[PDB]
Amino acid sequence: PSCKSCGAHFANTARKQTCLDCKKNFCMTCSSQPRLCLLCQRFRATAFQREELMKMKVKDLRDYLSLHDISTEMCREKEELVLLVLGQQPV
Ligand SMILES: [Zn+2]
Ligand SMILES: [Zn+2]
Repeated sequence: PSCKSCGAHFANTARKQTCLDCKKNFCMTCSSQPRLCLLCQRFRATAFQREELMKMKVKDLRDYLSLHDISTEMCREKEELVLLVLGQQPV
């Protein structure tokens, strides 16, 4: 077991933080506040508004989708990444 973000291990595996959104494990320093990792927290803040998502860095959109186990290998334009983020939004 290691942190999905920084790759580090835990001094006590029982203290690893599981993100409620992507469900991966993270450091306390790699998560915040509904315990969420920093990226999932950042995306929730956008309220999943297309315009706000479009302003996000390509790497963040790609990484966020990867954390949610969604492939972006067939995407050629940034808008496709945004559409995938919108598609997996919880309702
Ligand atoms: Zn997460
Ligand atoms: Zn970490």
